[PDB]
Amino acid sequence: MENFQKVEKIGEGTYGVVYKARNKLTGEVVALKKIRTEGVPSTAIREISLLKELNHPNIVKLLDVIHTENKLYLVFEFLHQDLKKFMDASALTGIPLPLIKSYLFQLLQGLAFCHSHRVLHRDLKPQNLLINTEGAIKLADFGLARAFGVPVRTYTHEVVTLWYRAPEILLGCKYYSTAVDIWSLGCIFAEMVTRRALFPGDSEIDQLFRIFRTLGTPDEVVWPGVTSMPDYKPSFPKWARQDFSKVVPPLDEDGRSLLSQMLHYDPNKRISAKAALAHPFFQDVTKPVPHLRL
Ligand SMILES: Nc1nc(Nc2ccc(S(N)(=O)=O)cc2)sc1C(=O)Nc1cccc(F)c1
Repeated sequence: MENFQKVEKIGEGTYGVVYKARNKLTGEVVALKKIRTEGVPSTAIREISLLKELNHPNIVKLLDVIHTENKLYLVFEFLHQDLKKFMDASALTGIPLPLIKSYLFQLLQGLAFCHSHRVLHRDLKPQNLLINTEGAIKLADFGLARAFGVPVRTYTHEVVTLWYRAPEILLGCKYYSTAVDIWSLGCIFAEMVTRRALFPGDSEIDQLFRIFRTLGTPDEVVWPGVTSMPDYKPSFPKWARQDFSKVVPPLDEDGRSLLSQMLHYDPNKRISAKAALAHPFFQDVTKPVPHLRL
């Protein structure tokens, strides 16, 4: 708070506010997140610790961790812009396919790395995917649902986005697998391509039903065990599955086949980040530099 001079407020994470700040000593510009209170569960520091020791080009680097008076500060390397802003800025023309491919490929490397270190992101969304002028994209905000909790909002009455939530989460599964991050990334990939959220739900049930309306109401054939899930209701409407050709035009067939594997209902059939990296869609992958307006 003192060694840092809050330059500007950057956002409202689901755990606290993020500020752009400068280290009045080292002159470095960083992203500082203030964590939301009555003791600060130490159990989380462990989670945090593993994070600082995590080092990969596609994961935002956690520089310093500061615990002081129910207040937990996380100091991250500062990235230039988030993917939400970039997508909005690119809405008239769309992000060029080679860049979409580059970003997806890089995020999959980020996830493959996290997942191999047994770390789950849990809340991937455009707002927490950060980019720089050099063409990189990194994963920020690693949820920390176990390292903290999922009350009702972000921290001060704010509409949490459910658009990228995997169906198994929406159906009440208490234990998520790495597959939930692949689902979220698939939703994001579709969005980059079409310039419209794939499943823009405004409530958990609306989110679930929009998924059902597009991918078809799941049943025991495509998703063994689904009818026994916590929030599953035999009374759910039975919608037929729509063709991907209609869901994500003009994504070429390789892109659509990859997307379909990222959006399989069954967490166990859903493609892994490692396997996704070997998908033919990335045969011609390159690393373009984006036109960023900072
Ligand atoms: N590292 C890092 N850099 C950031 N910069 C940034 C600059 C401009 C825009 S923008 N709306 O495009 O102009 C957006 C972001 S944000 C962030 C970060 O790490 N957030 C974060 C989020 C949630 C939890 C958490 F712990 C950290």
